[PDB]
Amino acid sequence: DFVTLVSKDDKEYEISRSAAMISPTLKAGRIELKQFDSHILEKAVEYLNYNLKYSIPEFEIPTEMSLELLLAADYLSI
Amino acid sequence: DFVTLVSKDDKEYEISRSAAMISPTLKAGRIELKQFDSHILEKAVEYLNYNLKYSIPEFEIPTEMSLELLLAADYLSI
Amino acid sequence: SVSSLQSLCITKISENISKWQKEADESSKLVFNKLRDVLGGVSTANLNNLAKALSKNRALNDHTLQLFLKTDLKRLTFSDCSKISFDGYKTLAIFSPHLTELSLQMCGQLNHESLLYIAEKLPNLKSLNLDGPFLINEDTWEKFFVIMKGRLEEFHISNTHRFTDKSLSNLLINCGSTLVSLGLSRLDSISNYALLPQYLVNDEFHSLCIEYPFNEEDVNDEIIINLLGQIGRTLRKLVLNGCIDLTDSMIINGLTAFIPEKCPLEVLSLEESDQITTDSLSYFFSKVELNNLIECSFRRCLQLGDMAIIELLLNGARDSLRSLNLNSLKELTKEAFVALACPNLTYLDLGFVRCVDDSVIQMLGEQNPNLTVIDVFGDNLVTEKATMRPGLTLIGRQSDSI
Amino acid sequence: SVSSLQSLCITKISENISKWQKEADESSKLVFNKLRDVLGGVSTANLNNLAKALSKNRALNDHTLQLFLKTDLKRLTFSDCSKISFDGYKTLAIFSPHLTELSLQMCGQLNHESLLYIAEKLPNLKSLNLDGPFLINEDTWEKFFVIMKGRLEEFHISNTHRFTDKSLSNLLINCGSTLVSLGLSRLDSISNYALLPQYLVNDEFHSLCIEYPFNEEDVNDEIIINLLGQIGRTLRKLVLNGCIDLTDSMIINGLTAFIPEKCPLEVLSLEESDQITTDSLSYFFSKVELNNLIECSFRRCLQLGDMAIIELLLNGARDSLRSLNLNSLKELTKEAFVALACPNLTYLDLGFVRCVDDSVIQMLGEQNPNLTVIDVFGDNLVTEKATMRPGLTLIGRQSDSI
Ligand code: NA
Ligand code: NA
Repeated sequence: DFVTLVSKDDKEYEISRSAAMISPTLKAGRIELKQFDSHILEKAVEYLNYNLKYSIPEFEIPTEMSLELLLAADYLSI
Repeated sequence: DFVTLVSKDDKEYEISRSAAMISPTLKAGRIELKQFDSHILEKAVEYLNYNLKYSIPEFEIPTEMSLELLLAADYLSI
Repeated sequence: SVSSLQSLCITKISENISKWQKEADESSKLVFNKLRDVLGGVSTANLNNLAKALSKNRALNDHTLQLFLKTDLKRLTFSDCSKISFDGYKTLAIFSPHLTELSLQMCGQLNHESLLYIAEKLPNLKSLNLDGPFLINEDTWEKFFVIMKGRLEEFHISNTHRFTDKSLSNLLINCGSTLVSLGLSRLDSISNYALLPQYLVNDEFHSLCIEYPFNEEDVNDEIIINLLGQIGRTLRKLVLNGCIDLTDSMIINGLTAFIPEKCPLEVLSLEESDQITTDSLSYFFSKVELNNLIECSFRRCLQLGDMAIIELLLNGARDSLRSLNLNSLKELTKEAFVALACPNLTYLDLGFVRCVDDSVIQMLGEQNPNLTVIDVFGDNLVTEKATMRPGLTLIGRQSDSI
Repeated sequence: SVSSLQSLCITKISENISKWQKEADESSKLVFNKLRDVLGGVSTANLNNLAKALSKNRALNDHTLQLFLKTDLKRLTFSDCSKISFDGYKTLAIFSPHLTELSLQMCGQLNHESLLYIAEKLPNLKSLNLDGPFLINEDTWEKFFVIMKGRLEEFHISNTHRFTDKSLSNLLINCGSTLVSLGLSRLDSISNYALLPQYLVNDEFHSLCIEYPFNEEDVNDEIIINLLGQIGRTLRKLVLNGCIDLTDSMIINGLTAFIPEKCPLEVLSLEESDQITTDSLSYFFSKVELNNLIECSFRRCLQLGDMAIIELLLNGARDSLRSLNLNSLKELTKEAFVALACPNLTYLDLGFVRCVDDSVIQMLGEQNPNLTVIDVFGDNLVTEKATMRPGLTLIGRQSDSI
């Protein structure tokens, strides 16, 4: 009961279907998220799991990826 | 028919009495102008002579002494 | 007769401040790059995406505005400027000299000084889109258009009753022959739409937008026909929403007469025209080829039925459409959607489309590989059993109404 | 119940902009030092001298203002701000956080926003002198005094009829007990001078200035006596010009009663008081020691004669005075100037002093080694033969009247 997720790099990531359901743009299956690096998606998945759990600690966001991560959250509507 | 003028340094400068008359603050004699370097007074005298002559080329003012020279012109009211 | 030594020193000082300004301007460039680089960096190609994210989160303000300063960006769009102050607009103009196109949506705080900064500090500016500049009075509009005389190629203004007929005249008098794109939307004081055919003479005019005139009879068939006789040849964007006074006459004597068969239209919208018939649009679509139509909306064209949509799809639009809005077309039947098989369609608005049921959603999902969103708000015959193959999402379900 | 990832990224971004602000603020410091260094450099000790030179040449404006930005200067005086815009004042406040004393003379463009920037962005500000802020209305004054509550120790305002009695009340209510220095000059709407003795209770009050009340009876003996009963002990500056309603009563029952014999007064001015007699001032000066008096003016105290001036000089002021104004004292004779032998006197205004002739100018030039300027405007008995030993210049000659 998982959902696969691919990055710009060939690195893949699996997410609980109930966790990926938080993103209205992730109805899958399998999704290819070009234009986003591996460190970004790893943090997006980290937030999704973090969201389903407490939906409270603070979700740490590295400064060096705040802009790019904002764009990913927008596209994912999370 | 001259007027002596002293700088902060012991260097002296002579000015035509008719040229120094342009400065309302120079009624001399002999004047001691502390707080002003030698390069400043040399330019002040250069302006005084320049003034009496054409009172037309432009009076060149080095950038590196524009501020300090302004203060000297103010004190001398020239 | 001789300048005082004080005056001469002041001139030298003033001259060197001016030259130092440019040096300081460069030092400013580095400091703004530092902010962007510290946050991970952002190319100019993503600056508009960043602005969009901030806008949607009501997070665009004088503080975050600094992310967009001292760049070589040329086209900037701000979707919600509500929180940007008049000083914010002035600073943007000072620190974005390379701008040629600027869109300020929801710019409630833009005032006289802000508007003249934009016109006078952005020397390459040729396109300005403003939505909600309600502070600007008619006399300020005139001053802005004088300053932009001969430079303004694109002007869209919306949502202000202080943009008067006088202001429209000063726009046309000062910039008419230069305009290739014009937008007039929700301007309660505008009634002289009849002046547009006189002044919009640029042989490259391509975008006309008119929405919700205060007195609907002020946008009549005669005016739109005469306008189409001028711009129809190069028209790539035609938007006429809420112009309820228009009839088939505009379709027969205007669009069909003056739109070339090799039609360059990329965007077409005729929302709320309850007098336009299925027959007139079928007649028009069969004549022309719409191989470049990217966006099309017939929202609340209550009379339109199957043949209008079929003729549209079969005459080129099928392969180019990316979004299509059929909202409230109660006359459509299932046959219309049989032909709706588009390789590039991604968004489809079927709100209040009576005939839509699960069988239609099923068929559409299989005939449109890139379709991702279908609005079925009001389509009671769409149940939970509506098949949604991977990637397609339905909005407007009953869960959104209870 | 959980913040969106978009909101969290926006918080992180916003937080890092704030920290980056301080970095950018430092980079601004270097860029402003560059401008000053490129022009030969200027220490903070000469910044006020630079401002004076620019002011006298009407050369202080938003452009040259940049010479004074991002310094550690604490006390700044601008003698003519007429050309500084409201944005200029805002930028000064942003880039001069170390200011504690600010004097803005001829600040016609200072507006509501400019005034509140000064109060809110200069956290160390304790002294403000404004001459000509005619844009500020009474309600803005109130807001400014609320913001400065408990912080404002020195306030001088001049040349505006929009500083009303209500504004004075809000100054005293909000800052009364904090004020040690107060100036009220040419305020046409002010009449409640009687409130000053109630509110000016600070045991260190040292500077009072009142000039040209609109209705002269509003500054009467009773008010000044009561005020002196409060502040006389620590008073170092007393200026009452144009208060024509004052009489010897103020001198006998106010100054003599409440000024200590070891008088700390450094500045004393009683201009245009045509009812004060030679007797009262002689009586007062013989009682006290004025060993610290630096500046003294009796301009247009038409009654004052020799003994007032003699008692002044012989009771300490002789050795401390640097400027003395006897303009229009028609009652003086040559005997008054016999005693005028001051080691530090540099400026002497003798305009319209009937008795002055060449013999007086001669004697004064020899008895005052540091005297450099003597105004003799109106003294017809001063001829070209007036001896002027090296260093002394006479202004107000006949050549200045033809
Ligand atoms: Na700013
Ligand atoms: Na500026």
